[PDB]
Amino acid sequence: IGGIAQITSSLFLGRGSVASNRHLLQARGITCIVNATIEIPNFNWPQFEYVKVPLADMPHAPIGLYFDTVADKIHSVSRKHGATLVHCAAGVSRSATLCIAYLMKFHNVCLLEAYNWVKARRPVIRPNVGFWRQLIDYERQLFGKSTVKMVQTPYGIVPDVYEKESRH
Amino acid sequence: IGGIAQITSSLFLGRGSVASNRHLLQARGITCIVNATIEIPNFNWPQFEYVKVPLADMPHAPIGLYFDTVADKIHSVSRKHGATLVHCAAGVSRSATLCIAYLMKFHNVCLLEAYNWVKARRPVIRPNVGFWRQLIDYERQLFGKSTVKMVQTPYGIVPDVYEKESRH
Amino acid sequence: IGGIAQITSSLFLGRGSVASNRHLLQARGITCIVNATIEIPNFNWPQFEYVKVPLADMPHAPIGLYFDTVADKIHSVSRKHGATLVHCAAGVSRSATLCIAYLMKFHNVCLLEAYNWVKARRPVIRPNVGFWRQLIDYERQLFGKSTVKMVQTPYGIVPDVYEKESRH
Amino acid sequence: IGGIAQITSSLFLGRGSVASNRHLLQARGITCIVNATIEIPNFNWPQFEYVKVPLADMPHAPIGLYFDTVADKIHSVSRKHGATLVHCAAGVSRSATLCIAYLMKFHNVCLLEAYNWVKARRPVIRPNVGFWRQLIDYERQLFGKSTVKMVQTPYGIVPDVYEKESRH
Amino acid sequence: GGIAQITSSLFLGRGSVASNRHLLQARGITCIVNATIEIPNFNWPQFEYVKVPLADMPHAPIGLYFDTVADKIHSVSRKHGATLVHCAAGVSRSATLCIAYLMKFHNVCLLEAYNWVKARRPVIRPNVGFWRQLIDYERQLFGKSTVKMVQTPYGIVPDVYEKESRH
Amino acid sequence: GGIAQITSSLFLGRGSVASNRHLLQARGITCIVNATIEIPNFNWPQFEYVKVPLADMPHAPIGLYFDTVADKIHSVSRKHGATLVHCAAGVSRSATLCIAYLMKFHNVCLLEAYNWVKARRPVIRPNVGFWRQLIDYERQLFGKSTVKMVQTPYGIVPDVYEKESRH
Amino acid sequence: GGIAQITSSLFLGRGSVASNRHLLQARGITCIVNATIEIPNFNWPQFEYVKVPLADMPHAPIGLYFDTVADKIHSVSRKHGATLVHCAAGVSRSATLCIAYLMKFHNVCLLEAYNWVKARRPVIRPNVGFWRQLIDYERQLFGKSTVKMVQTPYGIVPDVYEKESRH
Amino acid sequence: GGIAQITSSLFLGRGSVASNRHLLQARGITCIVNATIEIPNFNWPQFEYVKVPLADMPHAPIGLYFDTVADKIHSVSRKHGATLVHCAAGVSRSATLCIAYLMKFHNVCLLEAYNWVKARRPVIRPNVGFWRQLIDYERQLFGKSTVKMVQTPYGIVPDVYEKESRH
Repeated sequence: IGGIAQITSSLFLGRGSVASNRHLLQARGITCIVNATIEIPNFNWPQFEYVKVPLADMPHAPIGLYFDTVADKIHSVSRKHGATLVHCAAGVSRSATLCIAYLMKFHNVCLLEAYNWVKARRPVIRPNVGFWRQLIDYERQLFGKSTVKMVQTPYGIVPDVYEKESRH
Repeated sequence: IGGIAQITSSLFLGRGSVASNRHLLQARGITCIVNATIEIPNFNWPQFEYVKVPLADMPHAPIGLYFDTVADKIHSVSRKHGATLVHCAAGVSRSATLCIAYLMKFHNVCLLEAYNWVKARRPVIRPNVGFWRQLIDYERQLFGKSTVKMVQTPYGIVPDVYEKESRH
Repeated sequence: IGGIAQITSSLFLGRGSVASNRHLLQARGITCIVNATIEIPNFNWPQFEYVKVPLADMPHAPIGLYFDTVADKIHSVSRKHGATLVHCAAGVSRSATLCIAYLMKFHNVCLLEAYNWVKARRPVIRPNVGFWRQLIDYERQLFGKSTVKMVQTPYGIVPDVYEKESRH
Repeated sequence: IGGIAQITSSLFLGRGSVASNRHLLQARGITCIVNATIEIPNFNWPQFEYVKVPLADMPHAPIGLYFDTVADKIHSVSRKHGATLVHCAAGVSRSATLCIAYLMKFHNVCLLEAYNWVKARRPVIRPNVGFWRQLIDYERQLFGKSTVKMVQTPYGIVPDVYEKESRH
Repeated sequence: GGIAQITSSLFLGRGSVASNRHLLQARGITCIVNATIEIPNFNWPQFEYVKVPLADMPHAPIGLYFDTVADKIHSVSRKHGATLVHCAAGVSRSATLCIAYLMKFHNVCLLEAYNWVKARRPVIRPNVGFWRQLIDYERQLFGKSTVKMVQTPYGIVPDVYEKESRH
Repeated sequence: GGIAQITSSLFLGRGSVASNRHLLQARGITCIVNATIEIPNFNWPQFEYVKVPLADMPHAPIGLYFDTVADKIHSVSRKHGATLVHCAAGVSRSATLCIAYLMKFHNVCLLEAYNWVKARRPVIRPNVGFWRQLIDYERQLFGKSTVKMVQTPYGIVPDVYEKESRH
Repeated sequence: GGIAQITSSLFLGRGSVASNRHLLQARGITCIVNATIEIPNFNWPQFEYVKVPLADMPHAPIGLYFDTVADKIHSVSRKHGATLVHCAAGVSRSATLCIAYLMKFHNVCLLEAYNWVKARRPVIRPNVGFWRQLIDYERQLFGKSTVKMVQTPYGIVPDVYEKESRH
Repeated sequence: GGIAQITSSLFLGRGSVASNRHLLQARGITCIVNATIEIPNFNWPQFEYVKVPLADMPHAPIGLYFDTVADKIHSVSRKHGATLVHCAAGVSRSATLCIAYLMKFHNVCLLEAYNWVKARRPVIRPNVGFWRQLIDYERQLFGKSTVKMVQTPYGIVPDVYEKESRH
């Protein structure tokens, strides 16, 4: 289905549009919805637990303050044998960033691998550059070293992966 | 009901969506609607008095310029035995900020208590960081001291309450 | 009608919503529509001439580059015995700014008077602070002196009129 | 039709609204859709190939990182005897910028000519000032010299073409 | 010159006068506040030195010394001594600390305190960041401000600088 | 060197020449404008001193002194004296005030006033913020500008600096 | 003064003491780290010189020298020599490098390392950018921070400066 | 020291060596490029002086002098003379102009030109803004860059500074 992708057995990433499709989420065994937007209200179906993370998709939004709490929630739900959908509006930046943070913390994968993991399943992902700065700091906190660097290009400072992609 | 919360006997906070539900507001004895958005037009039901506060939810929006005027209006309406709904779009930042300012001015509660008060009723509230700077200044004007400080984290400068929340 | 206000015999200001109401505009003798938004497409009724001014409502949007061209168009239409609607999204910032510039250029009124003129008819107007900087420069170009100053408040730098309003 | 313009035999520029009109695009022989927005989901008709370029219309969005890849795709499609629609939301900034970059790279035209080319067909185009900085750099990379300069006006720094337009 | 008396127990000066023990002893100075990072205390035994190691820059957080320096000048005054607050030019860093002192211990508003120091030492010109910090300190002490930052074509400045430019 | 004549009653210089009374008296100088925070007035009795305590920085609001300094140079000229406007390097602060004077009292546009001072003292190079302020002052005086700020790969500069880089 | 001992093999100082070979030889100094762009190494044969050509500015990337300078002080110590780290004022640049050294080689947290150097040389006052860089280096070494940057009315500063302002 | 030879006709130095005519004449120097605002040309008759009145600051538009200074060094070389490019510290301003010269007239990329000057004068350290400008100039000359600006915990720097911090 358009607008949703499976990342792990207990974690899905999506656009806000899929978040109100009760049947689609039940079909995936989704029990918990993390709404990583300020601007989309929770639909509030009784079937799901809802967690609101009220951030804008902006480089200075302090999304990192939710890295541990959302990652811990995804883990808690999984250990209780449920599954989580982390959604934003576009399924591009806010939700992807939180999924990448979760993969690093609970799947022992570096930031480059965590990006490639999510990107393999949802190729449209594109965390904003501030979110990248925050992910890089979090990676350094977890592993004591970084696998993505911010680099200056003629078009702005971006993670090196974006520069590499621009050259095919 | 989703999208509205009672803060005091004469003050409610909400999303813009509830603002056009005449029956819902009448059921709460609401007589005055403060529309704290630029982008949502007043529905203009004859039953309510309307006050437009045309701000964007942005850290440099000078929301503080409305602290006294909106707080005074809420107080005026209450003393005339009515009730006010302060709404924005998401019910997260603009409206919450104005309600917090009102609680400090007319309920003699410090900024930390005023935040906790609104947060107990509407847990999704999350004033943006600029709004926090402005609330902290207003608190200092009212009480000559502050109960929330802006602190630098790896994810940006935020009020200390957000940093504390990030550690559970 | 909600969302439209008459400023002069040949100039109206509005929200984008009124711009597609053919009957409402015909009732006012409107012959020309200035769409001061990037994000709203022209409805394109055959009855009106359309002018697109594709700006965002942001303090660094260079709205001043349209001061002379839009003001000249309003004047041209008026001298051809028609009338212009200048609309944006909210009828608060972009359209009001262009109307204020027109009043200064073709009605020989200073910036404070031009603001008060539009504000008397549409009290919700609130040009953003960058638009204010640009209006102040344009006023200085026209009259060699200014009647509004940008002042620093605890809540940001704003035109003095906003600070004055905050104290009732 | 409103919201779409032909730039070359194999390249069209549009608003997102036209992008879901299967019949309109088939009528133009469009085989590939480049969706240059984060916020509009691909409609996904089977008849078209879709390419998502998930950028916001903001001066610091690093749109330049897509100059070669989108321009190469337009060229690839054309050489395979198809045609591409590059769309954004408003058909003003993101899509126009990518079309201008393509014209420089594959039609051997300088930046001023490439702008005038697109502007002749879709007069509402108005790339944001950051996009202009990026186009100017790309022009310099391609030709070793520039035909548009950023200039400071009372209303902000803008490409010289915008200043020239403001004086009629 | 390079030295001006501000109160009976407070002098403001340039760095040049700070090491001149005869000049300082003739005014009953017992305490030297060196509001510079770049000038070393001479450390004559007869004076106590307090170093305030700040640059003359708008973001130097000089307001963090308003209470500590004001309190020291006051303490020294009460002990029947006198303080010299000096910087390099006697224009900005030292002037700002003296202004803060006058507000805290002489119960005058910011406008009056600035006018007082300016009358005593006409070259004084706190930098615009120091003015922002003085304005906030005034609001803390009195609950209102008597100088506002205003935008001119040449930058945001305290309104007193705008007024001075037209006279 | 370190001193250049700009008009019959106006000289521009480096700080080094400011204290040389023989040099100044030989040119009939009666007024010294010290456009520095960091150099103290020497205060010879025979000259009147005006201090303009600004740093050579783009955000220093030097434009607040355009009228006051221009008016003083004019007043001194009308009294048959002459003024020296000096800074430290004789490059930026003093050059900017002289340019402003020429526009106000010699009825020349900014381009002409810059070319005039540059011809007299080829090292002059107002900082880019001072240029922004000069441009605004020109627009105030004449209602149009003759120098524009332009973006180059090396920063935003007055177009005269861009032109100079290609010749 | 202008020189303070930090450990048995590490001294911190002002530029003034750097060229005084008798003073340095009396402390067994064999290595001079000149943490300034603006002071030239004197180059007496008997000392090895390392230049760290940074300004005392918040965006100077002094953290790029934390490991290299810390490692050199350690190497010199292990060879039974001693190092002088000097800047101009002995306040910010040199203090910051010494603090970084103490964290890396003396296994103390940032708060303790700052308190240590401050106890030895009370005038020390790293600039706020250097503090940001020290905080990040602390987090790299220990996985937690013991000093936080906090907003005050006078600017964002390390919490230790806020605490000092109230005592 | 304070002087280093870069090519047969180009020397780089500190301000201190600029006035030493014997030192300069011994190297066949006929042209002095003074890349400072703050040091006055000594103006010995035997040398031609070119002043480049820039501060050592990241936003100083030094790139506007890349072609003019490179061309002058080349012209002087072709006339069988030699040029000294000096600043104050011989670290940043003069180093940057020399690097630009090597790219334009010695057909080496930015990495090679930096390595060349650094080998000759190990203290060199262009400021980060000068690096941005050098990178753009390299791209203009060659159509590709060999040094990239990269974010470290201590700021955005040329990758060569990041590499140096780990060795």
